[PDB]
Amino acid sequence: QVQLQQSGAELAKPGASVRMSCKASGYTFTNYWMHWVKQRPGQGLEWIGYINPTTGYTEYNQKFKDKATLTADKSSSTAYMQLSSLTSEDSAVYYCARGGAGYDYDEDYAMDYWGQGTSVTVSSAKTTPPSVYPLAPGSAAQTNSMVTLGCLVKGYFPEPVTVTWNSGSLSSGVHTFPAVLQSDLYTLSSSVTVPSSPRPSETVTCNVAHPASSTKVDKKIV
Amino acid sequence: DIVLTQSPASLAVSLGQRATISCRASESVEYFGTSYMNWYQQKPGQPPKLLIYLASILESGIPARFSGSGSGTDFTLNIHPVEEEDAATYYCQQSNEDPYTFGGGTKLEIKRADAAPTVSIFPPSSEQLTSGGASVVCFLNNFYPKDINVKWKIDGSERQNGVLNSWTDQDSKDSTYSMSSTLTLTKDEYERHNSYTCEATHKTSTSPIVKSFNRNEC
Amino acid sequence: QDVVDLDFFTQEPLHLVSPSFLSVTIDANLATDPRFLILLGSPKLRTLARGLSPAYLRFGGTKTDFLIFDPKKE
Amino acid sequence: KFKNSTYSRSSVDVLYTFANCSGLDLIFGLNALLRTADLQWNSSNAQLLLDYCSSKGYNISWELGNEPNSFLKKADIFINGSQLGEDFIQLHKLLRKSTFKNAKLYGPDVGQPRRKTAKMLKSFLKAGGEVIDSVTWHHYYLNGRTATREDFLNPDVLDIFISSVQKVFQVVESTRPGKKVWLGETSSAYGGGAPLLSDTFAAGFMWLDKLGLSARMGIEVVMRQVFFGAGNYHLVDENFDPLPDYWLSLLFKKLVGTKVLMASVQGRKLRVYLHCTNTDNPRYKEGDLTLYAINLHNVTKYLRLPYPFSNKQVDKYLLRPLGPHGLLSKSVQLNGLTLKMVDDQTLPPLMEKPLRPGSSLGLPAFSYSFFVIRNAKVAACI
Ligand SMILES: *[C@@H]1O[C@H](CO[C@@H]2O[C@@H](C)[C@@H](O)[C@@H](O)[C@@H]2O)[C@@H](O)[C@H](O)[C@H]1NC(C)=O
Ligand SMILES: *[C@@H]1O[C@H](CO)[C@@H](O)[C@H](O)[C@H]1NC(C)=O
Ligand SMILES: *[C@@H]1O[C@H](CO)[C@@H](O)[C@H](O)[C@H]1NC(C)=O
Ligand SMILES: *[C@@H]1O[C@H](CO)[C@@H](O)[C@H](O)[C@H]1NC(C)=O
Repeated sequence: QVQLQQSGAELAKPGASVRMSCKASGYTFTNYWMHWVKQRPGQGLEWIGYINPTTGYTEYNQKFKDKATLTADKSSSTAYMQLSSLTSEDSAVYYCARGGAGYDYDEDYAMDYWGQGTSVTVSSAKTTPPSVYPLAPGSAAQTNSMVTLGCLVKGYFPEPVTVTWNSGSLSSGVHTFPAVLQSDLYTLSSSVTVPSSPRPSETVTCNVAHPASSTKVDKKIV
Repeated sequence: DIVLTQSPASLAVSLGQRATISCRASESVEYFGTSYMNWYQQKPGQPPKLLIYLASILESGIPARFSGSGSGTDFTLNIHPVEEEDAATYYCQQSNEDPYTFGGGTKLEIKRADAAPTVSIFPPSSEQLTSGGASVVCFLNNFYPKDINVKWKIDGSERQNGVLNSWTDQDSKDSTYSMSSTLTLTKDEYERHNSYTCEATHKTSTSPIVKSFNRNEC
Repeated sequence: QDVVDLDFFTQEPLHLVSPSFLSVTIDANLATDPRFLILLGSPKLRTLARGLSPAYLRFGGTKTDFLIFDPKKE
Repeated sequence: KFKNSTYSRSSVDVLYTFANCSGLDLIFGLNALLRTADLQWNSSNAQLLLDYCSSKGYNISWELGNEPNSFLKKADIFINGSQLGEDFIQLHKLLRKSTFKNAKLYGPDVGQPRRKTAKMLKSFLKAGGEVIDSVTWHHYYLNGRTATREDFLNPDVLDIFISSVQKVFQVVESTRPGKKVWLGETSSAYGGGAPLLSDTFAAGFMWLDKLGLSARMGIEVVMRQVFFGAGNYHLVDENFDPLPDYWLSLLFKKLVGTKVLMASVQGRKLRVYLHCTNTDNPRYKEGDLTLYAINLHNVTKYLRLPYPFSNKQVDKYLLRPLGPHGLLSKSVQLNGLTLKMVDDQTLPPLMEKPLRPGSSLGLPAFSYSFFVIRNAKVAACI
């Protein structure tokens, strides 16, 4: 369907630069204005600039003008944004929107469909794979009437991590907790409620994924 | 650079009742006779999505209950009734000129009935121990309101240094809050003790909810 | 097809444009060229310019608002 | 980016003499970013210039500021339309107290009508509209950096000019109805032009269409950016050699008269304009018509004139690029004859091709032509 897919999360170092992507699909790419919006980590939301892919009309935010370079690419229905002289101020989530039927400025009034956002992280602190630890009693008890088990992910950099419980199974009992920073590393944990009957005769294995280090880890709860 | 100021910054509203968010602006958001205001909805970990454009026009997929009014500089979002999903940060954005500005953001709590925390405590993993580090996890789930206090106890002595906490955003399904308290020790602090207690002080209980384990446990 | 019929309206003039309708500019920034005098002094250029008479010549551009007249400069 | 620069009496004499000697009427843009404490305009540097020009007996018209909608971006200073209007009033007072009290004043030289620009213009005209002789605005179709060949040939691109013009009139008719409206700076692509496009035969579709539309919609004067310069949207290149748009402009001047009429196809990619013929051309007489047409189709099209002009003697003036570079050529042919200045002081004659009376008018793929209808004896033209 109408759909913008942005690049993978980038863990670039200070003073350096990076190119974010935002492929569009489900509509004629060139007939719509693409805006770019910045979200400081849970601190609010702000517009950066829009660009028409046929004409070439760019208008930036005074604040972001010397930092941001919006470029289109007619050939491949793709859009880009370059970010230079990166500081911790630039560590944030960047969304790519849409919504302007036409080619002229006055034809954009609102942003219709949005991207998933790209987390950009700026510290030269190194990249470390997580350690996944299974959480149950020493041996889980069928006594536990709703069996609630956990998965602790400790000592990783950088964000993010993908946590699931039974290969995407076990939806709707999942409490995956916000990672809190430990000076140089991140750490999070999840837990899931299930009946008495599954634990004893059925395995429970939470599926962890850390793309930055390229690690997929399955951990059986015993 | 019309200044967008969003009157309530958070509001708890009761499921079924009407929620009324204000947005104000510097200057005026009206060219010819059309008022260029835009309302979005950032769900917790999700991108905003357009609700209402040009102050009073409901985008597609958007339920008939969200309703924009106002003009000039005074704009008002109105949800009626309030449902569980509606919990989010709501943003009002001006389209009236370049550059576009964005309001601060008004967050919506749902006033669910009080609920008691489903506390749980887990011992350090076999593997973690062998590595030289020990971490005791305590999950307090599905409570409301958001306010809560975890007091870690080690053989009856309160541990205040070495704990890491984390609250989830308001659940969109049951409208509850969850939390995860983790205490971390080196080896030779863990082996030193037997009982580890996770105590949780909530409005629901007269007196704290207590969950515990002894190191002598198989 | 390749067959095209036209309809004309010739009953009254719809607008009356200036004889100088088509006019031209010189970018203000050209005045920062050290050779400004040599360039605009070109007989070749003046022949071409004359071709476009009658017209306005607008001297302007972004540099308009960063140009300062100094009556002591030569 | 830009820092302040000084200019001299000498520079002023160079510019003036170039204009005077070429039979051109000079419009000089004054610096609007010279400001007092109260953010009013410091008229003083202007006063010095005016006195100098007055003392030389120079016949000059005036503007104040360029793209004021951009002052914030360019100089970190914001001047609202109101104040800019007040500043123009102050310039008007100075002009009326000068040796040339009947000098003309134009402004505000705003960019194309986005909402921000259209609010600045409206507020300017309310405040200062009484003292300007014409309203000036600027238009470009594209960004020079990104423009493509297909953009220069796309009727959907050409057509956006229309709504820009309409929007300007909507502002002016709400504030100063009947004030004349001028394109004060205009071309294909902003930021110095699009290379190998703004300087070629292909640039002509945009340029001729603009002229046609402008005249048809009520614009009185159109000022091409630039005549000569660093930008690729120049009519004359760095070696003082004319480019296809120059030749197109020269032909337009020779043939096209001031009274604007209307032509229309019965069917977007075939564009058609009609004026009285320039009667100052000794070859033609009162009552003759000049049609001009643009073919953006990928095949030749054949035009048939309506009664009573079906069987008139017609002179064709068909422009096509000299190969091999097709629409990206910097050389052009008129009726198969390459156009080149005879020498440094001498333009070539522009030679018609008389057609058979009663023949259809051929317009090849991706070309443009003028056609003079002789003995049209149209009453409106006399
Ligand atoms: C020529 O353009 C084609 C599109 O056709 C256009 O519409 C019809 C009605 C005719 O008027 C035709 O002249 C128009 O150009 C393209 O699909 C096609 O690929 C093109 N062919 C060539 C020779 O390039
Ligand atoms: C304008 O400039 C003049 C000369 O540079 C200066 O003396 C004057 O104080 C300025 N105007 C005001 C009122 O600031
Ligand atoms: C315009 O700007 C002046 C100062 O430059 C300020 O005093 C005035 O209030 C402004 N007017 C409006 C309403 O834009
Ligand atoms: C010169 O100025 C006077 C009035 O200021 C005007 O009447 C005359 O026509 C001007 N010359 C030109 C070439 O416009």
